[PDB]
Amino acid sequence: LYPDSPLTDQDFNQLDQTVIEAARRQLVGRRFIELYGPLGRGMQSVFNDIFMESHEAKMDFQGSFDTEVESSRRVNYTIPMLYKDFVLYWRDLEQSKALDIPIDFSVAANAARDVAFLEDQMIFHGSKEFDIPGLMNVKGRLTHLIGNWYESGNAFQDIVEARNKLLEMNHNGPYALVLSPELYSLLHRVHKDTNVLEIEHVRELITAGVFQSPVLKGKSGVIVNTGRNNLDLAISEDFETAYLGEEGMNHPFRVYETVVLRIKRPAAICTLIDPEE
Amino acid sequence: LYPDSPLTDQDFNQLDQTVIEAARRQLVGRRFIELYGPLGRGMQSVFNDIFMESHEAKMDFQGSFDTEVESSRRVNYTIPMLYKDFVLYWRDLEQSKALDIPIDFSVAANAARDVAFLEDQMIFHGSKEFDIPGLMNVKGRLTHLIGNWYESGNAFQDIVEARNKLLEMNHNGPYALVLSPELYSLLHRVHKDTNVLEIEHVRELITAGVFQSPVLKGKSGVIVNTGRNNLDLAISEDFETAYLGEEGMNHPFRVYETVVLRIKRPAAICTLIDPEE
Amino acid sequence: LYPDSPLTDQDFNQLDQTVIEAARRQLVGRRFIELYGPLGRGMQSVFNDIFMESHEAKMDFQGSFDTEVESSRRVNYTIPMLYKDFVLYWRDLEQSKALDIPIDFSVAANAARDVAFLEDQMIFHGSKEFDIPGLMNVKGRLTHLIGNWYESGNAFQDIVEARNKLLEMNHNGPYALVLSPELYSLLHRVHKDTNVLEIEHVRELITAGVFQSPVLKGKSGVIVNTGRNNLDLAISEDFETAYLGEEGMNHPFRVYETVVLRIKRPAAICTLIDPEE
Amino acid sequence: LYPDSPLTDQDFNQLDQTVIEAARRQLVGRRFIELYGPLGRGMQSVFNDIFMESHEAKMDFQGSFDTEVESSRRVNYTIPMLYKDFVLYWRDLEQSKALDIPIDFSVAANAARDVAFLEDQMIFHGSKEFDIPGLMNVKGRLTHLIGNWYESGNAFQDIVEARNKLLEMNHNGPYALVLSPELYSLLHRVHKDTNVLEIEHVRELITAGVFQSPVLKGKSGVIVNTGRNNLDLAISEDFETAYLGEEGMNHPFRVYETVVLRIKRPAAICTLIDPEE
Amino acid sequence: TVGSLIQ
Amino acid sequence: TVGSLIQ
Amino acid sequence: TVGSLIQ
Repeated sequence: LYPDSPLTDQDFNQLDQTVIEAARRQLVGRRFIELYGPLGRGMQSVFNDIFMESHEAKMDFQGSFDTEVESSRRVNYTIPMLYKDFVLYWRDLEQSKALDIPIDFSVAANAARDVAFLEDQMIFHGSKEFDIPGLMNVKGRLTHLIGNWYESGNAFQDIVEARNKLLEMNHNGPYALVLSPELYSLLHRVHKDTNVLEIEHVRELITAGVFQSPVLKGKSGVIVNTGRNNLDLAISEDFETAYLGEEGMNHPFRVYETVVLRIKRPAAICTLIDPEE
Repeated sequence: LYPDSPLTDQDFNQLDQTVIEAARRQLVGRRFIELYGPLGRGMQSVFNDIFMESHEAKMDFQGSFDTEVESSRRVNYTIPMLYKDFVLYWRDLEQSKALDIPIDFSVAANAARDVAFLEDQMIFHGSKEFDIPGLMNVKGRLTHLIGNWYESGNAFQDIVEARNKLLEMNHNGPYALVLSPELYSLLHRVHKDTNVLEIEHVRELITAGVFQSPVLKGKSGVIVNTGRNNLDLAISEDFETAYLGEEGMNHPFRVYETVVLRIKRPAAICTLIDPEE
Repeated sequence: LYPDSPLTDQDFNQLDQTVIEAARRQLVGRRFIELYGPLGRGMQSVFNDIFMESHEAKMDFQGSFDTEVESSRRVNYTIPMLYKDFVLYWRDLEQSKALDIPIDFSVAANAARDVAFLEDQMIFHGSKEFDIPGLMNVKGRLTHLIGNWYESGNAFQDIVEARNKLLEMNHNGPYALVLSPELYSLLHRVHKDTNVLEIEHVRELITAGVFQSPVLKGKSGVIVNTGRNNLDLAISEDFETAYLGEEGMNHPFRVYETVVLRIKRPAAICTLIDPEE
Repeated sequence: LYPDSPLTDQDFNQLDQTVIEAARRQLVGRRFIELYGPLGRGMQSVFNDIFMESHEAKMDFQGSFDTEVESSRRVNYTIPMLYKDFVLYWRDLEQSKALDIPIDFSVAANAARDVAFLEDQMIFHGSKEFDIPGLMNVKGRLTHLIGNWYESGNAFQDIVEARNKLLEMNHNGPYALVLSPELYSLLHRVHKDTNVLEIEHVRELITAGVFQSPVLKGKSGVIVNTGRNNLDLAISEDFETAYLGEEGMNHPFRVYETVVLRIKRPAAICTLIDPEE
Repeated sequence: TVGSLIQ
Repeated sequence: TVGSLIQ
Repeated sequence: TVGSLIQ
């Protein structure tokens, strides 16, 4: 807020346009996941209905008197916080205050870069303390084994199995696909006497993107069906910055963000488990 | 008045008279427990920071510029529903309106007595649907055996040691004793060598009601001290009756109230167990 | 407020005093059964819904899609008339008028005794020509047999086992006990090693009164819980008198009353039959 | 009234009432010990003077010339501050005004529980850092054994012997008693063959509130006689709630109290000591 | 119009 | 909104 | 201006 913090109301936005523009280069979490609304500050806990069952529509001339619905199985979660703090400098802020040059916030781009990687640590593995399930740790999640992802044309064969393993559970739509950086540095390469790039044969089946996230540190990946009706993450407070105090003679700040992802139908995620052990 | 209301307004308050008068003569849980503020519709979760220890320090001179706080143990609860429904017939309403007698509500009192017993069964035992800990299953609750609560005057003598174990944990003040109906008859005999009734020896020793609740087993009882910041009853909605849509030609109804007990400090309870099985 | 009579209206309401003043002294049926308001003259039939099944509430979540109610099994009743007539002589009414002595109505107070004891049989054993069931003749009435009521202390033991058959079918709260004059004399013994009277040792567990009525037989007894939803005494007229004319030369009268006993939930009654066989 | 705060003036007064409601319910030192005037913050050291069995009087007829006063032996004590700090969180405080619920304050009563308990640990056992003596550490205090008053009638017989040992040094007046809780529960049996509890025969022999405290660990108890010319504690500043800025988007606080205890005549204390050997 | 109720 | 509020 | 004085 403004307890006469040493930044005016006009150059406070240049601290926010540095955070909000250096974050979105690094974030592959919310590039295929629909956002929930800004829940505000009256909310610390959200619910989600784990359905795990399906039905189908009807077709007749007049309506029916009865009403058909599903089961919910409500589970309650809490909303964790994610912070990382930086610090400016008197005799460096006072130079730009007295010389009227734009004050730099190049430390703030390094701070907001780490809390974006800490979001993708949470959104792909789940925080263990608040027991919220990750995208690879949920139960009933359609496993699939791979083999020798190196040879000529053994990838598009090994990825059409995981689609048809997921298609018999009646989940057909725009699939997304995240890969470990070992796989993405092994999918398109140069070969022996085959010269196929092996990605344009995969980009047409997928049609929501083949990304590359360094959080999957081994060599694995997931195939997920997108959509708000399947999984979405809940924001209570977006990328905001605040002012702590004046310890010593410098000025610290803190970036923070409160995000929990809730899955609704866990039978629309297929994880390439990679038998390598 | 919001609904289409087959009852008029002047006798709809007779339903709110009967549903709260027949509930007052059966509710022993909140007769000694402090009651939280009505949170309204906009809150459907609650937390409590469970304190269990002492952490005494800081007996020195001026200054000591630091900060040292205590341990939290935070958990969140979900407020349950606690509903029960009943039904009123037409051709019995029009009969009571034709020859102009006041309508009966001898089925609404059976609905009010039913919810006010499950609300009392929840507080004294807890629910495994939401892991709400009861008043006898809470963790670290200072149990105490009994040893022949029948004869010769070792009934009043057994309360004083149970009062003593709260006193060693820096807990005193107005105690409150709730024990089973089969043991409440055992505090009716004369005390030996003084020819006074034993329940007069213990009403000076507890300083609140020695109540009697029918939702209990045989040899069992609980002694606790009252007040806020020890244990209280988080309420969200009192006994309001809702008019369901008059289906067919009759008029059904439903009474409901949503409440949850939260225990702040579990060391201030003591449980008479008598394990003789 | 009376058209014609051989009495002053200031004198006539002295007769309505002594016909109800010597009536509430005798009555024991209306002592624990909250009856009704009046019903007017134009109601010769009443309906009662024998439920015969009851169960608890539910506490799950935001609601359900049905109204789980009990059965009804509607039965029609008719309203009898209980009466007794007395005669008030000329030449004593004339003799009390000449020399100004206040007239005694001590035939009428004797008359309202017999209409309040004939009323007391249909509320216990029930009628036959209108087949209204009594309080010891209904179906599904939770019978219980005992014996040897007076040896040391097993009188108090014999009813805690009786309320346990009544507590496990979800009926609790305020109870009431009616004992025959043979059993009530045995309950005034002194208790062994409690050293208080055995009747006072049981009047804190039944908590709304033990009673003694001569309408019962020898070894018998009934424990039932009070309130509405279980018992009802639907009424149409209270103890009113009526002139009958100047037949012969004297003046007769008639007192009358119109009651029924409708039992709603018959599972909440018990019966201490106490045989030796 | 405040310099500045993150709370409301109507609300900061409610914090000051939670900290002094939960103080009067806890401490036992200021219940039988007369108070000194509030010295403010101008005082930082107090002066007391031991006396130890002072002089006699004169019985002359016309007077005398020289003035004969006794000894003083002035020792200079220093005033410490006793404190314990607690925090009101950033998230939970800010949420309670987003949906209009009055703030919890159960942390503050748990902080006043500490600093009032440590205030009893200073007066009953003394602080080594500042070298001020307690009520069981003072030099010359008339020790007396207890001889295991456990089950017989020597409970009343032993503390009348302590009152005799202190009465032969010309110390009359209203004595007071403070006991261990192991002994205080032991004092609630019936007196032998005289139909009264021990605790009612004792309270007429002491007549200024036989108390208890858990700061006495083993089997022990002291007996003093009150009086401002004999024993008092010097207050300088009572329980005030300080405010310490904010570090990490949180609001800490601190409750504190400055007090010493100065004994004047050490021959007014008598100490029951329990040699179990 | 109620005439005689005891309780 | 209250309406039972038992002591 | 004393805080808490008990008898």
